[PDB]
Amino acid sequence: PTHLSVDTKFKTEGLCVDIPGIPKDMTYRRLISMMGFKMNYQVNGYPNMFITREEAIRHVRAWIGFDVEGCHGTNLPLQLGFSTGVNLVAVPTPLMYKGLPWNVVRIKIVQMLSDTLKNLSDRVVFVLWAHGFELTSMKYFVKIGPERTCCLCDRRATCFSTASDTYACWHHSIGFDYVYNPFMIDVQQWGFTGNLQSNHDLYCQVHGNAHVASCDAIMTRCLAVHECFVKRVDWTIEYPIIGDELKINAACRKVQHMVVKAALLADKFPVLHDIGNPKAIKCVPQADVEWKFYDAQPCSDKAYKIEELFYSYHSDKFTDGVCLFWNCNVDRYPANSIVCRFDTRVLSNLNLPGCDGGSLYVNKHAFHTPAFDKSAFVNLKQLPFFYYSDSPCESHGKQVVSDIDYVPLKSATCITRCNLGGAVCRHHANEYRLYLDAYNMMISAGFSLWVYKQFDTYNLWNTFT
Ligand SMILES: CCn1cc(NC(=O)C2CCCC2)cn1
Ligand SMILES: [Zn+2]
Ligand SMILES: [Zn+2]
Ligand SMILES: [Zn+2]
Repeated sequence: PTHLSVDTKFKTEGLCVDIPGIPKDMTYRRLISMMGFKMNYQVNGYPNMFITREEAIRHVRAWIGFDVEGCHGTNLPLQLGFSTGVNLVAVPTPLMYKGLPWNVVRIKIVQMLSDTLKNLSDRVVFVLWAHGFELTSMKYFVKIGPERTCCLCDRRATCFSTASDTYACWHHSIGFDYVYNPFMIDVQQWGFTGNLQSNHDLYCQVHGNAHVASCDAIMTRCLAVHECFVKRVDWTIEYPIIGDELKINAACRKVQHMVVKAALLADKFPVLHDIGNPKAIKCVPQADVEWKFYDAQPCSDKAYKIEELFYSYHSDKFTDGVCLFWNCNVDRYPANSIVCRFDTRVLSNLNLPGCDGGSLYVNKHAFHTPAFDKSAFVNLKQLPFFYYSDSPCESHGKQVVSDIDYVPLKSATCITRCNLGGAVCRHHANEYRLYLDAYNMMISAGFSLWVYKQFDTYNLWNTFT
């Protein structure tokens, strides 16, 4: 049980308005044949065009919502809509394109998918709310066959060119005209009552129905993300490394230790309330403080209400000491907090569009995160950049930068004994620059840092006496 059997039943009720008379009894094997595709009894890595919900969740980075609306069907123009916001009009002869024949429409489809997916996935998963026209339009831009590799690299082939008779991945498909061996899933097969808009609108108010195919494509992908990542969560599923995952995660650990150690040194809190990951470890193990942990899994639907996390009778006095919320999304942070909150609006290859303003952050695991809301931080301020270190001023080993290329560091934010004494040493200059790179990496990945209003790095200078 790995792939979806072609002999699995496909429910056809959603298809009968576009395809009247369609048999109630239908398999994927018969549906694919009706779509104009021939599988030829082939055991070459592509057993079915359709995939299971479990296979779709493993390939969420490949998801592209797709919808087709009749403009007027061999005689009528079709409006092809994608969750990228693109609408194309194919004549049989929010970006809205005018009617053009299939031979040019298919070139645009290949360019659009390749640019969207080349840094995300090795494939495309068309996410549908199948009513008929989208399935019967596939033969005009899709070719299938055995699994193949790119003509310029080792990656699996996703495109085909009729001009050259060659195959390419998303990175090398310029000038290609056919989508090759795409995958697809029909959300209607999951058991829903009522139409797409009524189901989507139960969980999301950010995607309206501007009555175009791309709006339906967007809503379909949104509903699928809600079902697979919001109401249902699976953190066991691992996702491949596609970018700066490791550097970002290492930076996150460095920044957390730096900020918490400095808050404890500057304000000397007798107790720290660490709220979040039930598997968390003390980020500052040498700190004198009474460290208390509170279990809260990452919220994927709405941000936690602070009244439910803190109230209903723990140290009980969360007002004593400091509260640490490291990626623990709450509606309104208490004034005595240290906070790391992912900004869902960030544009990156790790952050995928999500449900109801939320985003799907995929870094080793998939985490649907509720919409970023500035009002959650009303009791705090933005945490400014600083580097603090009490370690001895001593270089050690071969230096990365040569003596002639090295410039001594000058910075008001290098909080060290050497900078207090008027001249930053080589070791602290190296560590400052490495820390600044890690910090910038974390910020640019979408993380935002917030702190209690009394936080002042001026209080760190007296820890050198
Ligand atoms: C032009 C100024 N300047 C930057 C550095 N950079 C470095 O030493 C980094 C930090 C340790 C690894 C390499 C030296 N000098
Ligand atoms: Zn390639
Ligand atoms: Zn939505
Ligand atoms: Zn130093």
